[PDB]
Amino acid sequence: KTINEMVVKKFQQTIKDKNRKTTLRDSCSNIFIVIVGSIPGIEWTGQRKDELSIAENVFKTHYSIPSSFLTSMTKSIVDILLQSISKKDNHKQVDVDKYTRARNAGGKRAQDCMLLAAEGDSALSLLRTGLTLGKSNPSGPSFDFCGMISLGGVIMNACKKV
Amino acid sequence: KVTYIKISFDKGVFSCENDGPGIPIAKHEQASLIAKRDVYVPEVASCHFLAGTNINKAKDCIKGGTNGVGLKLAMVHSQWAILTTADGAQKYVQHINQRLDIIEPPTITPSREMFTRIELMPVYQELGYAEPLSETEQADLSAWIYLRACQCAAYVGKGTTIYYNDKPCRTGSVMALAKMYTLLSAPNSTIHTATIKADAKPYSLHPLQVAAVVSPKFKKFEHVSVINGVNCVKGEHVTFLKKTINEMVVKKFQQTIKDKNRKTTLRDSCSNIFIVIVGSIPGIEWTGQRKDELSIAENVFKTHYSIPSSFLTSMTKSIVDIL
Amino acid sequence: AFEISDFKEHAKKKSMWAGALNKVTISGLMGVFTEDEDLMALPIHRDHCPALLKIFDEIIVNATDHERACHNKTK
DNA sequence: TATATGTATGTGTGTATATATACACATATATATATATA
DNA sequence: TATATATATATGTGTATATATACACACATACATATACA
Repeated sequence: KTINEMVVKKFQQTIKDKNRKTTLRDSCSNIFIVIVGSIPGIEWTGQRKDELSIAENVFKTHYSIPSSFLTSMTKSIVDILLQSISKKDNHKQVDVDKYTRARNAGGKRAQDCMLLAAEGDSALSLLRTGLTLGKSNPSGPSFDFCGMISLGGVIMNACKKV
Repeated sequence: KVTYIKISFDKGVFSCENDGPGIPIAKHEQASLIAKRDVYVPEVASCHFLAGTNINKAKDCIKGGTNGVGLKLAMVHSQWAILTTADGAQKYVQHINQRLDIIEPPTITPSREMFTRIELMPVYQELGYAEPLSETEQADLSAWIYLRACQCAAYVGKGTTIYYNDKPCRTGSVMALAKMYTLLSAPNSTIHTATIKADAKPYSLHPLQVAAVVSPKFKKFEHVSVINGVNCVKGEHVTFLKKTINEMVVKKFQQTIKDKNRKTTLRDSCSNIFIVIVGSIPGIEWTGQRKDELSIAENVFKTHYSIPSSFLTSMTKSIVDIL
Repeated sequence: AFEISDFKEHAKKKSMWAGALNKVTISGLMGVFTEDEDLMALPIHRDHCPALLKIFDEIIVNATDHERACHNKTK
C-alpha cells in the first residue's frame, strides 16, 4: 500500500494524460520483495504458521519505510508503467484502409512499380475499372506494376505543424 | 433428513438448530471410564477435544468436519452455552458455562421431538468487543452471519431451508450468490453458469456449481468458494478454473488480435472475473483447523473434471471484448 | 460412532497439525539448486507432503528460537 | 472414434427509419505551460 | 511575480468520407450431442 500510494502520485505527475487510474496490481505486479526480521506480539492462523495475524495500524502507527527506498522503487515501477503505456495499449497495428497493393511491391522488380494515389473512393472505382482492361488494352497498365491508395480528401500541411 | 437449519443472532446470543436425527442420547463407556462418572455422548461431542464421528474419515467423505474440535472451540469461547438434543424418545439438555470450566450434569426427559440446538453467549469482551456489543459491532456481526447463512443456502440440499433470525435465506443457487456479491459493482449483468462434472466415482457424485460475472469495473480477480460447506478462500479448484479460462483466452486473443505479437498472462485474463464455486469435493485436506485453504493435487481436476465448453466460450468472449 | 482420540493417533490422522499427510500441490514450492558455484531458487513443480516439510521446519524454527533466546546472553 | 443431429450464427437483395466524420482558410481570444530570478 | 514558449477554439465557404435499424429466405459455416461403439 505504501509503494502504491507513491506510485499513483508520481504516475499522475509524470503522465501528461492525467486521467488514467491504476491500482495495486498495476503498481506491484513487477515487484519481488524479501522481508526478514522479528515482529513482537504477532499471532498465527494455525500451528503451521502460514499466516501471521496483526492489526494493520501497528505498521501505520509505529513503522516508517525510508523514503529513499520508496523513491527508488516508485521510479523503477513508473518507468515500466510508461513503457507499458507507450507499449501494450499503444502496440503495433496493421495495414491501412482503401489500399490495393501491386503484385510486385518490395521485391526484385520493386523500383518499376507505381502508386496511383487517388483523392477518394469514386476515383479508385474509376482506376479499378481502368487498370483491368484485360485484352482490350495490351499497352496499358494493370495491377502487376500499379497500386492504389486514397488521399482522404485534403492533405494536412506539414509546413506549419513542425 | 435435515429439513431446516435455523440460525439466529440477537442481543449477542447466537443459536443454531437442525432437525435430522439428534445426537445419540446414550452413555459413552470410554468417556465415563476416563471421567470416573456418567458421561453421555453429547457431552463428549461438546466438551472432549479430539472427539467426534470423523476421527476416522473416509476418503469419499464430503463433510467439513474432521478434527473433533470445532464444537469445543465454540464452548471454550462461550460465557454460557446450552446443548439441547432430542432423538424422538428422549430430550437431553446440558449447560456448559465459563469457557468449558462448568459442565453441569445433563437433564434427560421423554420427548418425541428430534433435533439439535446449540445456544450460546460468546465472550465478546475477552475477544476485543464492547459489552454489550456496540451498534456497529452488532450490525457487522449480523451481516457476516447473514452472509454465511446465504452461503449455506446455496450449498445445502434442496429439501433443506436455511433460516437466519427466522427469515428464510433467499440464495439457493450460485447465480443468486453471484448476483448478491455483484449487485453494486455490476448490477444487471450477465451471469455465466456451469456445472462441472467428473466421470469417475467418487468425484462424479459431486458436481461443482459455478457462476461468474465479467466486468471491466472489476479491479482484481475475486472468488467466493463454499467447498464441503466451508467458506474457504484458497484452493486449487480456483486455479483449475483460472488456468483453463486463461488458456482459452490467450488462444482467442491471439486469434482476434491482428497484432499477433502481444503476450498476456493470467492476471490479464482473470482480473475482470468474479466467480462463485459451490459444492463437494471428496478426499480434500486443510492447512489448519480454520480450514482457510484446501489441499489437493492439481491433477485431480486435470484427470477427472471437465469445464463445459459453452461456459468457457462465453467467458472467453466477454474477457477478450474487455481486453 | 463417537470416538475419543489421543494426541498421537490424532496427529497421525489429521491435517490440522502440520498440513496434509500426503502429497498435494503446494503453491509457491521452491528449492535451492547449485549451478556451478551459484545458488538459484527454483520452483518445484511436483506435489509434496506439507506435513513432511513441517517436521523439518519445526526443528529448524526451534533452533532459531534458541538462537534469538541466547543472543543477548553469555552462552 | 467415427458418425449424424439438433442446435446456433451469418451475409444478402430493395425499400424504408434514424444518425456520424476528416480537411482548408484568418484572426482574436484563451487556459494552462514554462524559464530563471531568487 | 515575472518573460517566454507550445498547443488550443470559433467563424463561412469549400474539399473528401463514415454508420445503426426493419423485412424474407435459400445457403454457408460452427459445433455438439448423442450412439453404436471402441
